[PDB]
Amino acid sequence: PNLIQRKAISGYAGFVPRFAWVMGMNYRDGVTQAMDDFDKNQFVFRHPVCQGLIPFYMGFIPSMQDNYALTFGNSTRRAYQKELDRRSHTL
Amino acid sequence: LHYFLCDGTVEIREVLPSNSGRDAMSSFLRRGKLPKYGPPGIYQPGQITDRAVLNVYGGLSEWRADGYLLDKYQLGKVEQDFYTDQDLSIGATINVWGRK
Amino acid sequence: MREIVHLQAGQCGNQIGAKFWEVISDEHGIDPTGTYHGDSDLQLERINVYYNEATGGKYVPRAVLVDLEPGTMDSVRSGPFGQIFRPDNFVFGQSGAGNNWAKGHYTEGAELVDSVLDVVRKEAESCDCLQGFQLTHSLGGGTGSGMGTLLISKIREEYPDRIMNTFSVVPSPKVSDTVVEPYNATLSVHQLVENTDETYCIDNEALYDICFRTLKLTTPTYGDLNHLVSATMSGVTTCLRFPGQLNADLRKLAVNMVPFPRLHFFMPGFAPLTSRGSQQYRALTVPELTQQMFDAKNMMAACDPRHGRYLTVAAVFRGRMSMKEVDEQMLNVQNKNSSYFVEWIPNNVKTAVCDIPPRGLKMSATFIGNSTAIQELFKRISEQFTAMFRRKAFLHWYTGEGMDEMEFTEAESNMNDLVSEYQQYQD
Amino acid sequence: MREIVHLQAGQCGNQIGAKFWEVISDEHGIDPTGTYHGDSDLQLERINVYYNEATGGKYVPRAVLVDLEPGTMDSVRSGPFGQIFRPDNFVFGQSGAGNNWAKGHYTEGAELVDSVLDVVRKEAESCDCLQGFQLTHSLGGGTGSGMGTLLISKIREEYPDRIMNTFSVVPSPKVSDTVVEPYNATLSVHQLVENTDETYCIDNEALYDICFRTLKLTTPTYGDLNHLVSATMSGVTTCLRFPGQLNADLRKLAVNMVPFPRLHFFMPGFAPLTSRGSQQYRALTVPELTQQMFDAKNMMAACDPRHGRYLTVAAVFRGRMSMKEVDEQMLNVQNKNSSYFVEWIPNNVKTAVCDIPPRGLKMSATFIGNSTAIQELFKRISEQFTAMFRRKAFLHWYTGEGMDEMEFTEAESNMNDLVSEYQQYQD
Amino acid sequence: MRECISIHVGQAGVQIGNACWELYCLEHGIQPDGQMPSDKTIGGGDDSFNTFFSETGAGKHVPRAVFVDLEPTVVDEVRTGTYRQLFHPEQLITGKEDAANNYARGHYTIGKEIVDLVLDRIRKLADLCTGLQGFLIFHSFGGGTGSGFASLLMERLSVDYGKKSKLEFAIYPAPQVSTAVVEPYNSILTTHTTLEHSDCAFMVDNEAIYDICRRNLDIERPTYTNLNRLIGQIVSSITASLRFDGALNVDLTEFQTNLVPYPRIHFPLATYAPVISAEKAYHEQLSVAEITNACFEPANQMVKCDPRHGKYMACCMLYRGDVVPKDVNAAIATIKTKRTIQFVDWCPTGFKVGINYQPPTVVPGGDLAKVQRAVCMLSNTTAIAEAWARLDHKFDLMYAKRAFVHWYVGEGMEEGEFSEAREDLAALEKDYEEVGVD
Ligand SMILES: Nc1nc2c(ncn2[C@@H]2O[C@H](COP(=O)(O)OP(=O)(O)OP(=O)(O)O)[C@@H](O)[C@H]2O)c(=O)[nH]1
Ligand SMILES: Nc1nc2c(ncn2[C@@H]2O[C@H](COP(=O)(O)OP(=O)(O)OP(=O)(O)O)[C@@H](O)[C@H]2O)c(=O)[nH]1
Ligand SMILES: Nc1nc2c(ncn2[C@@H]2O[C@H](COP(=O)(O)OP(=O)(O)OP(=O)(O)O)[C@@H](O)[C@H]2O)c(=O)[nH]1
Repeated sequence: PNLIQRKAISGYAGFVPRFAWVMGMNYRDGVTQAMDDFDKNQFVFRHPVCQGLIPFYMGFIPSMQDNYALTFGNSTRRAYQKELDRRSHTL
Repeated sequence: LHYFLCDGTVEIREVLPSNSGRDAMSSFLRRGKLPKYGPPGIYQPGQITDRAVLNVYGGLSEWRADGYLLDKYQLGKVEQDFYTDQDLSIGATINVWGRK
Repeated sequence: MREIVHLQAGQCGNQIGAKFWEVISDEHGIDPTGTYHGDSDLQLERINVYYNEATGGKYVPRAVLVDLEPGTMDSVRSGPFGQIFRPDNFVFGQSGAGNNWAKGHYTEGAELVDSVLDVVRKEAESCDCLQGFQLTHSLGGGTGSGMGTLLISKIREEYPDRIMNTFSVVPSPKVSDTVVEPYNATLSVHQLVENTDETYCIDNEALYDICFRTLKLTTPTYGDLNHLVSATMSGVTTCLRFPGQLNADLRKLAVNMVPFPRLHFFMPGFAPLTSRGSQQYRALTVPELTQQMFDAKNMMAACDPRHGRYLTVAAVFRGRMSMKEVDEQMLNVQNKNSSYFVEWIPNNVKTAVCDIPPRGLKMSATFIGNSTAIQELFKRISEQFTAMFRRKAFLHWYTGEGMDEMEFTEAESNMNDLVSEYQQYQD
Repeated sequence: MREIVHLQAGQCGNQIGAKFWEVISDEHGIDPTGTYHGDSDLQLERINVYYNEATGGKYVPRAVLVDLEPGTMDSVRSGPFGQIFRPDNFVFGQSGAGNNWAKGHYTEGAELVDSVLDVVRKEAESCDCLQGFQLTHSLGGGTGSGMGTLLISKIREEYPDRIMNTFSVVPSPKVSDTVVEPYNATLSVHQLVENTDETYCIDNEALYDICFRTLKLTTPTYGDLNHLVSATMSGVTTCLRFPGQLNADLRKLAVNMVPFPRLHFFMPGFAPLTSRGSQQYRALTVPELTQQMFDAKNMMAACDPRHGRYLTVAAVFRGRMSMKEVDEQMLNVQNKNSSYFVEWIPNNVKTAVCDIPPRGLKMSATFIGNSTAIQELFKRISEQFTAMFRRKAFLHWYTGEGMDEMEFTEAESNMNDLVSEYQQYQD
Repeated sequence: MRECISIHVGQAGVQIGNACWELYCLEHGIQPDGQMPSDKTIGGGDDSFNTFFSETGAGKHVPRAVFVDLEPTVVDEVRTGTYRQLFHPEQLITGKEDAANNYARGHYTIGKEIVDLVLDRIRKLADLCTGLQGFLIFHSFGGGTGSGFASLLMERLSVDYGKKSKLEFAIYPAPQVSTAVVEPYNSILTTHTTLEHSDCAFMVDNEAIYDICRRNLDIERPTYTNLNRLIGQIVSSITASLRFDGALNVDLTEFQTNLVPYPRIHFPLATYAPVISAEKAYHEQLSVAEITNACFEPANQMVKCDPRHGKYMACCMLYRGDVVPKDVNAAIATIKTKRTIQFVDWCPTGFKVGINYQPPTVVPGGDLAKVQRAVCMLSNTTAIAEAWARLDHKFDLMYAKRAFVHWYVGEGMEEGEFSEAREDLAALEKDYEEVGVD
């Protein structure tokens, strides 16, 4: 296996798995989690055999403009909870 | 599948539907014998047969394609179970070179 | 980094590549599904030499496979690892071969070369830096030779600084099936000698002699023949992968191996092939490996170089050894047969030592020799060629293609030139 | 806020928009009934740039649909998303087409231009700040061209400060179905060149090439083909509606894209197409995306850009990227084939990078490029035009409806001018 | 202060560097984590350990060594070894391509792009070092990589630093073994490129390294572990004076000044006398007279050059451990009185002696012995001309048959240099008999 199983040697002329899937980050964390979940899924793999939005936002949440007669803040937090209640179609 | 009874072997064909986006090749697998379990570590071809010859006295001269003296103890017969007709039913588990 | 892309051509090449790939997969633990089998971090550390990386934890091989009749590729695809090969890379031909080298060189090749070049150059773009390419084929059969000549003649100029290894099966001496085989072999070796750099020769009769004399099983297949020859290639190749102090570069073996540009052709042969009872009736010691190793019976190449002489040899041993055993073995053998070596250059054995033995065996080895032992082979092919050309037998097909006897003339001139050259330095 | 109004013209535009709108709907995740299920706050945020909102959470689209024959409209409204259209927005006429540009631009239009203009300006009042309009139609299609020329001519002056995207299909090299098609295409292009700024051109022949090469699905349907073509403009619009360190405006692309006033013609280009098992058998990395993208086969619009030279190229990538890989790939291609580009304007590449990929793929690209590859198109159309004019075959209809041959003369003169003018820039 | 810069140039270099640094960490107890036990040593790095290590405010010893290689495999493994986090990341400079046993490939086509980086490392050590006394360069003569690149490195470092000393330690060709047909080529190439700048180069023969093992250590199947351990303790003995204390001391500079009589010839031979196993050590006696007889005994020298084939010319002996000078001078008296060792008549006196109190060090689970008294001998002779005489009678054959020359000319080499190398070598032999004759 590989001790210091957290980072194998900066400047690895040999290559490492997980150049794909999760990469675009540096050596240490990538290679160690690579080998970790790598080996874990291999093991399994080898198991048996059988509040308060601030003003001037752009972007429409439902209703909004139809209702009126308040401030951006209070109205928006009101919608913040009522989007769990009646226009609950948000997630 | 199509289990032969004159050979103890198995064959696999594919039933892909139209517009499935798949090749035209049908006979997905050969008609050899399916090992009972996962892919055996290749048992070093060079010692994979049935009989056990003892010695060859032929190359001394040339009368036939040499002689094949037999034996009486058959050492080195190694276990390779194969999917027979017994373990067959609607609903079971079968491994096919890694195919659950 | 540095990596290898494999070429398999002809139906022989199809079969050979199939066995070779599956054996390598057995080595690194790959299953028919395609996922990794983590048992040996050392067997993981260098997969870039042979496998590209795919997604979902899968390892496509970088192999270009070419054939002409759909049945061969369908058989390969229906084997245990057709799913491990790629469908996209399965380029093939619309017609039949016809076992006619002129067909293979000018009629349909003229419009398959484009697609095959596109595929191989796409793979090259994918990868970074190459040792080179090895091509597995037949010099006698129709498809293998017919497309091998064209492909090497193309790839050479666009990649002028790589290792062009040719690994070919040599036609049977006494029963070669194909009756135009003399013609095919001549017209192929003509360009081969000019294009390649290093060549491995193998004969199925010597395979038969091995499979009978020592395997002792009476019912093998061409599959088992392929397994032994794939063992030879695995031994020569894995050196690049694994740690331990030993020369690995194919250029390294070359510069140690070939003294002159026309020197190309070599003779493989393996380390213990063990009968049914000798596994438990045998103790693995370096002396007995060397004994069975440098043995006449053990040679599998063509026919005994007992007539000829040894220019150079290379040995690659594998296991948990040390240096002095190979040292003393080579010291001994030098004087055990001093007279069978060429006095031009001493220290005629190039030696390499790897630490990772095969999966199921402790002490193994692989041999390769450059010996003056090909004169007889292409001498025989010379008598056959002269006899058949004497009265223009079977000439109508190739003329109808559009060939000419002039190329036959310079081909026979070149082969005779090689004959005389290999005569001269030795004798 | 900024918004875009869609125009659907011609019976192709019918099916095209029918697929395109449901593409938007499912890439934002809405049921056919219109009750959008918030699954991505960001797509909820930017849904405005196309949709308006009534009560009841049903997303009305801002698209004006116009036709003459009622049956196709009946089909599209009976389809899976007919409820999502406004029967308000459906307008047509009593009479038929004749696949006749004469009727379309003089006879049948004069009594539908009024209503279509009324509806489009009413929705213009409904909206706040447009970028402009996009029209999906055909140039060889009869009724689409017949209405489109007029409607463009009538919106140009009323809104002279916006972006007039045009989306059209080019006649097939081998067979154009319609046989007065070359006359129609010439008459339409005469006004398109003077009026528009931006135009995408697509062709079913190379679409079928794509289907054979990579769809590999035996029996396709024109609806799925429309899916293939619709992915492209959806992609080029994708940045408009999502965050990331990039930019979206059709103007932000046009200023990069257009080097001279008389340039409007653009060939789409699309990224990874995935075969039978290549889903599991491909490795998605920026290198292979770049390689597959800039390909002769993967282009689908007009003809192989192998033959001329490129002038400007723009690419927008969709996923989680960085700047290094795109920059280095651009250098790789530029230096590899430095000759294919034009030396006039160096650094002829643009690259936008958006974080939110399409649904189902984690990494995609979209390519547009204006090259000196459009010659062959108007070449072909020109020789067909002159040849069929040699005996003025199929001309009684047009003279009866009331044009003159002098309009034909000037149309052909302008097309020849475009020919020579691109030729002069290129050489 | 006192310090040396280590340059392990070569695939064979990393072998011996790894082993000798395995030694170097023990005698100061450098833990494979990097820092000491509960006891205190950390500071600016001011004690005997400074001459190799920079255990700066980070508290971690810095290996003042640079490892250059041309095949990723072995360097990658050694950094996947144990002392990795002790090593510095980019002091381990590794290429991607091999010299293909070809000195010329190592020299021209491949050497250029790495010299900048390697000189960068050397100077960014030179800025922080003070004494800059010397380098310890290790390469291998038959190095399928190490052959050439080292030579051109020596060239440029000599030209950009013209004052300091250079000690080369190189495993030699074997007399009857050449595991590379290119060895008899690269040997002459390296020799006629390095004789004129290499300050003092030393050699030894692997075959006799093997032979001694079962002559006295009783090892039928030794390995590299053993061989490298031996050479490591060799260099440890030579730098004992540099590190520890004693009665009187000498330095590499004194070795240079005393040992080499003339320009050209600076090739002495080394022998470690008290190589013997634990069973011998336990109930067998050790003392100066017998260890000196062992050192001057011809066979124990690891190079097949019978001293009786020549004449001793110069001699340096370093004694290490609890030793007193009385028996030392009495032993040198008995030596000089013995007639068999026929000395060159030039110098009546030829013996430089250096005494260190500190006893040598074993490694647990090793092969050497819990020694008390040790002597290392390095002496320069005339009994070695036979080796290059052996080299020529086969180099002539192979160059006359022009075998393999296609390789070198194809990679881009010509042959005037191949000609002039033989006259350089002939010059060295003829100078040898000229200096031998009195
Ligand atoms: N697959 C397979 N090939 C064999 C076998 N025995 C010999 N071969 C070799 O396979 C060679 C042909 O391989 P290809 O190059 O793919 O076929 P080809 O080019 O059409 O040449 P032909 O043999 O004339 O058909 C023959 O020349 C044989 O020497 C066998 O048992 N199985
Ligand atoms: N909807 C649709 N249109 C197609 C298809 N294939 C080609 N088209 C072309 O797209 C063109 C645009 O449609 P329209 O402008 O509505 O046709 P048109 O004006 O009534 O006149 P014609 O082109 O003669 O049919 C059509 O004319 C067809 O030529 C298809 O599969 N579906
Ligand atoms: N120094 C050292 N030398 C060894 C060892 N094992 C064998 N040797 C000898 O050292 C030499 C190694 O040098 P080369 O063969 O040229 O090595 P290279 O050019 O760097 O490339 P490689 O062979 O791949 O290591 C060989 O000639 C051997 O005779 C070892 O562990 N250490």
